Amino acid sequence: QGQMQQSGAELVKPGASVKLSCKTSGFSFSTSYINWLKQKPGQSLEWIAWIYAGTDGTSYNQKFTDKAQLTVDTSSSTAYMQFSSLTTDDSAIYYCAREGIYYGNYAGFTYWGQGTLVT
Amino acid sequence: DIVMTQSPSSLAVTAGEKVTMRCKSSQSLLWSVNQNNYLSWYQQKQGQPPKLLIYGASIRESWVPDRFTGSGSGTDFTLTISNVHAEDLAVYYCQHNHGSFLPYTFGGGTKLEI
Amino acid sequence: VQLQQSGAELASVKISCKATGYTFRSYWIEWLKQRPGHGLEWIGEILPGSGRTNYNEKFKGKATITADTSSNTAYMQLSSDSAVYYCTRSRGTMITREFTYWGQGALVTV
Amino acid sequence: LNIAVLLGHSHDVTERELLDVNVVALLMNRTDPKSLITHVCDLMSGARIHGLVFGDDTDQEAVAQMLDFISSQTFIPILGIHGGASMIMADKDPTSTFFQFGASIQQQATVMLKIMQDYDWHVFSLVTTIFPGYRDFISFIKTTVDNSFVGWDMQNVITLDTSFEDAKTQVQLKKIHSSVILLYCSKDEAVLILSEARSLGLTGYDFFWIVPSLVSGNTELIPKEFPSGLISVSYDDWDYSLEARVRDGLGILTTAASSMLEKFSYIPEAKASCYGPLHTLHQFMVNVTWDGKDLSFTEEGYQVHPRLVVIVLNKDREWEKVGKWENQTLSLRHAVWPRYKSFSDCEPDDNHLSIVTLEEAPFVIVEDIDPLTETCVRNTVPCRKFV
Amino acid sequence: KIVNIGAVLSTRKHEQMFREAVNQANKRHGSWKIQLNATSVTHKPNAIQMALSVCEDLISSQVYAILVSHPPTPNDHFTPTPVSYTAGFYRIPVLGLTTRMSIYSDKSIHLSFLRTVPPYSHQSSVWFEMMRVYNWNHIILLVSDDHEGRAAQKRLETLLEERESKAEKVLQFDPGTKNVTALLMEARDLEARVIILSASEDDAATVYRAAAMLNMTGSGYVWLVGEREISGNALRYAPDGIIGLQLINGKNESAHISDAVGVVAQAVHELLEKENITDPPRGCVGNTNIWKTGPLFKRVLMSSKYADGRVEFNEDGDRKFANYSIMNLQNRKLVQVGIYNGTHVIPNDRKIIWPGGETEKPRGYQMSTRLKIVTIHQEPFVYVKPTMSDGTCKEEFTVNGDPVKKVICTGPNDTSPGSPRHTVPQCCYGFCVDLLIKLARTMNFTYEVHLVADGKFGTQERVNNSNKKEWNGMMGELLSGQADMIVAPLTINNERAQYIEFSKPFKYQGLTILVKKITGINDPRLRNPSDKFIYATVKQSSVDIYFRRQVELSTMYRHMEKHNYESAAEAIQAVRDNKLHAFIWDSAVLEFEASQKCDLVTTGELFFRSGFGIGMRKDSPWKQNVSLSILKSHENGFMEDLDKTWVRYQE
Repeated sequence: QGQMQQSGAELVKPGASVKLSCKTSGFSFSTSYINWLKQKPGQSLEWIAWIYAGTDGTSYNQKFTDKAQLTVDTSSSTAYMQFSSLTTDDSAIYYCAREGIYYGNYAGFTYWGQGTLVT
Repeated sequence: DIVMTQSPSSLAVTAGEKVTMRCKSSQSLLWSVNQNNYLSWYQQKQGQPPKLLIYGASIRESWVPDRFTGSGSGTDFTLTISNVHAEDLAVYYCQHNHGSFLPYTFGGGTKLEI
Repeated sequence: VQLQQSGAELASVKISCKATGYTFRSYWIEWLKQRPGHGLEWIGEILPGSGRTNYNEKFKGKATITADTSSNTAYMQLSSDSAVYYCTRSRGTMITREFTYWGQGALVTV
Repeated sequence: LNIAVLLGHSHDVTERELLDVNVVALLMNRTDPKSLITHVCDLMSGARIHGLVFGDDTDQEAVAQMLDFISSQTFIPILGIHGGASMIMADKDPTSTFFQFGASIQQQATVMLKIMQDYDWHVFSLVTTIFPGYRDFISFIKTTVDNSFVGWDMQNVITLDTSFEDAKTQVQLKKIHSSVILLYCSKDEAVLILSEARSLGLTGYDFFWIVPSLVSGNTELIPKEFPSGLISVSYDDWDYSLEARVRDGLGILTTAASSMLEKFSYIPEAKASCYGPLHTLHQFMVNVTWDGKDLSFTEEGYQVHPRLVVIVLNKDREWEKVGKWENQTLSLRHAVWPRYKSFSDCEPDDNHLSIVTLEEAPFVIVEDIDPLTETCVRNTVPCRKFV
Repeated sequence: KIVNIGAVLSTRKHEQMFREAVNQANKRHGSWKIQLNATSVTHKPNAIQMALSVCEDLISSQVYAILVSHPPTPNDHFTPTPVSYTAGFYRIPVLGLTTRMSIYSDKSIHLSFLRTVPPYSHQSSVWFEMMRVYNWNHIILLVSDDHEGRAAQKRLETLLEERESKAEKVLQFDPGTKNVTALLMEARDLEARVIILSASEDDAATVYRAAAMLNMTGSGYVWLVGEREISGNALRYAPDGIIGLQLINGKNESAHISDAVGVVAQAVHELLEKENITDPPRGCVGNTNIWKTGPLFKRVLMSSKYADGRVEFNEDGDRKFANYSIMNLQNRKLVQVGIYNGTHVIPNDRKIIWPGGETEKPRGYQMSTRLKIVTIHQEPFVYVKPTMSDGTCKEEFTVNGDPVKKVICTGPNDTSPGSPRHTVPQCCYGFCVDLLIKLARTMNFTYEVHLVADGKFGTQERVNNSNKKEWNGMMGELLSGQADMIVAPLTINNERAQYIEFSKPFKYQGLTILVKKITGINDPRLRNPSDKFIYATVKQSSVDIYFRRQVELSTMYRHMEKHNYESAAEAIQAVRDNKLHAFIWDSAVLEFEASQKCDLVTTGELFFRSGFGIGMRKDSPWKQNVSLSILKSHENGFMEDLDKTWVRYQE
């Protein structure tokens, strides 16, 4: 079974940058899609961006297009999200999830990380 | 962003009863070419990552018991539990999965109480 | 060929160096520092024709040199040092790389 | 402008004979890449030199490759004058600004077909090895024949597969029945193939052999298997020394810089240092002529009017220069083709009939050659009269 | 008894795996005294310092092989070129692992370069393989990077040579441009919908934006792009329904380097069994000599065959039997829809959803109906008359009560020296006009009659520039695309059949002489003519070429050259003034002329019995039914009726 492990909790000064890591294993890292979601405590998750590892195709939320950047490392099969210009609004829990696709048809996020809290 | 309307906002029932939770999208999530609804039902419990419950507004996951029943099509959708258990207590969200209707958005959510 | 410059100063500053004796788009322009107590120094050069710029490692990151092809002026900006300044031009025969035409001199002080 | 003239020679070429123009004259012996890089980076700190004229005495062709690469990485034009550095390469790059002298394969092929036409040898074949660049030669020949006034007779093309086993390759070698044969091979394979053909007996006087400048290597290095009378053309003109070549290069550079100054004054620019571009001569010296000599280039970097020379192998086992190349035409010092019956000491060729006739009205009709194509009509025959 | 190996790696985990593989290379090879010494260097932002450092260090270590294995270069140039050139100066083989530029297959520049990944010409080969699946023969080509565009085009030509098919259009330009809408409009008018894309991502996004503005993503459009075309911002502008390909395991550097190192170890052990094993010197200083086993070692590595997948270098030193995947843009989420075997394509169960309608293959080969016909001023077949008042033709009736069906024809007033540019719509009628009307009535299409800018049939003539032979006249216009189908008294010969197509000839006649009131060509006074017997023919007509073909009539070719007339009317008028004495021309035309003018007389000989037919374009569906219609017209009494109209009648 696939596993996605995220980085630990971060205390970042306002206006500074954080770069979160998400190690993936147990599946084809190159031929899947990974999504970063922002979930404030007591709030629903906010989709940030998705990236395809096989083609480096990147697509960000308009609210986070100028705030978040995504990178991957094929050797380590680890996803990366670098959040810059951090503000107190960014005090939330970020999650990385792997898309579930059946018969070539995506059916929803089937795999999840443990979650990371950025203060 | 397609506005996802969930009703009711919360409910409390006794064990063994039947409940119904509705999901309404501002736009038709059905694509005419394939006639499939880009709606997904989820079960989110406290302190855990949300667990994918029903996709396509009608198909249960392998781990989802038959007691869960998702219905509705187009803009209006419904999640129904024929036999409510205490373990089902969670906040359930419906989220659209239509790629042409980016970005992905979530409804207000329904809190289940026992 | 004659040269003219700005006035005295007394943060950041800018000093102009205007050419009125030749075709300003052909020859390089060099900046010199002559702080009293020693001979001189060397800052950088600029070619107005193409805009290629080279700077000295000692003064790198502190002096920015720019030129305007329309008014035939040279601008050197020092950011964030009290010395006499000169803008000069070579004869053009090359190789020797000597300095023949001299400006007036702008005295900056802090 | 600031031009550096570097010569890597074993032949004793000294140095004293070599608005802002300065020239650099040096003599170099070694040809290792680290030395090239070190010298280039040292001189690049020497007063902003924009011009580089280089020649080599060795016959190594990687020197031109490294020169082109460094020119691209420094955006500085470089010339090829002599040796392996002046050898015409395959396909230059627009990013590069390196230029050479001498002709490509297509120009020499056109000259070869002109030579063949001027002797009316209209029956031939085509022999090609696995040497790279053969398919371009094949395509150029196919395109050249179909738009010609001659109507050449071409046998099927002979292509080698490996070092000939003499099992199935000899099957193709036997079917060669023409008198003129075209061969495209490297020097090492030429000895093998020529010994093979001499064993097959296709080394007769009428079995002429034509090869490009590629197979003709060192003038001193002459294999014994080349019959006395091999047809070769190479751009090595021994009447013009390297001094004229570098002088013409200086003229080209000065004219290009002078003409590019008026359109834009700040053209000459070289990079500051090895460690740590809008208007140039890259697309400007296409048209240029100095002292009448049209030294213009092509869009791929080649020359427009090179200096090709026709050479053959005399009985003294020497490459004998015979025919040169004019502006577009072809001159021949020996109008009447020598027989060269003695290629080796085992060749007693003696099959010919000197026939002399007299002008008789219904039997011997003497007519002037057709000026439209400069060829006797097919139902006539060649002749001559000592007038 | 020691082997030195130089490598360029930055990631420390990959270098650790590289050292592990080097150590494990001595496992299955026994306890022989051969040793493998490892040497690695990291990145530097520059490309000259890296080059010199790597060259000097791996020369001093006296290594045998060098590797380049870094995809994520911030520099977009992807240049291992200094390493390759420097290690090729001593003919020491170099191994590439990431770079896929087609320039590196050329071994005239890169003397000692090999790589285990295929350049993009293999993608063109896979595209040609895909062409074998859906029976497609018309394509439109567009390649931007001219460094590899020529190579891609040459590979496509080699692929197409087996079927002997030619692309409808090819294009190359300078990458980074944006105004490419003109070429898109040019391609829109064509019949093929097959679009081949191979360019940079900037160009791909630009052309996707331009095509989306021009609305060329409808039904029937064939889309096919390479791997480089669907990454970065190019994926953002990709129209839905497109087909993409995938390089399997082209980025997992671990197994790639593992296989490369295993191959290197086996090749080194294979070479160790041979004699004359020299070593590279410290060529950094004063060692100007090449490795005398350089080509030997390279050829040993070229014959490297393995089975543990199979790694095999071709004559280009590239890996074959690479596995390719097929991806489809389903609502902008990539879905695997097919795979490519070593030489086969295996589609999966996923549906092939297209930008337009059906999932079945859309026949993106358009059809044609409006035909631009060209014809010439023929005295008994094509008449010329100015319009009555404005674009109108006087409805004259024949003596049989049949109205004369005319057609509005647009042609110049006179020749260029007399009338430079004066074209007015006129009325045309005769024989071929009626034939064309019958053809249009029988079938389903439309047409537009227009004239030819000159009055010459067409000859192949050298243009004064480039020394190249060019055509003119009817063939000059037809090959230029301005015409579609030549309907005229077309003389069938051997030159025309090579360049254009024909149908069954509709005429049967030969050649003769018009005289005024010799016995054919066998007249001795015409064998050696003089200033008295004047025989002439039409300049740049098929008869002049026919007489030039047989050099036995060179003197006749040397006499007619002084009196060639532009049109048959000029010759007839001149001989009516008795300024001419003979006129080699067709039989039917001169017979109708003799019927018109009683003084016109023909000779006896009837030679070169050819026919007149309908000129066409190249192989087109406008051929089979056209020839069938011509035959069906010949079989019944239609030809007799047309002869009653024009041929049979006498004056």
